[PDB]
Amino acid sequence: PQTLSRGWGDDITWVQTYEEGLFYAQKSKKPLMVIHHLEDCQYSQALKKVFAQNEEIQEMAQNKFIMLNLMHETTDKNLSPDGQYVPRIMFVDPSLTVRADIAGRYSNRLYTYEPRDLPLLIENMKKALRLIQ
Repeated sequence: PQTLSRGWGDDITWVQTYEEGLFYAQKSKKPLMVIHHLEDCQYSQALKKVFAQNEEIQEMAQNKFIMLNLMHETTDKNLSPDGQYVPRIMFVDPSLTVRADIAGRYSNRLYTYEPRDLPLLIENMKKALRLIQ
């Protein structure tokens, strides 16, 4: 039974599409969080299990971000500037500009996170909340 949350947080109100995400991001002046993943990916499964259950992450996701998760690539090459690996978490500023400066610990997989990177993902969500202005 297909859900929109796909394990990333059932109490988040997820948008369905990138264009919807951008529409609400700009109107509500909130960043958009785009989580790219696959269901048959162990690393995607492990990350979403800890993401779903993290209180601080869930409060930000619910109240400070527009939230989207996808298992197929969008039409925007700016959301995959160093490849289409997953899991891949990109932030988009309300100005519609992708925050390519908000990156995880791996230099050749800049937008991936593993479970041990939760403190860094939390800090990067906060970085995304400090809007381009």
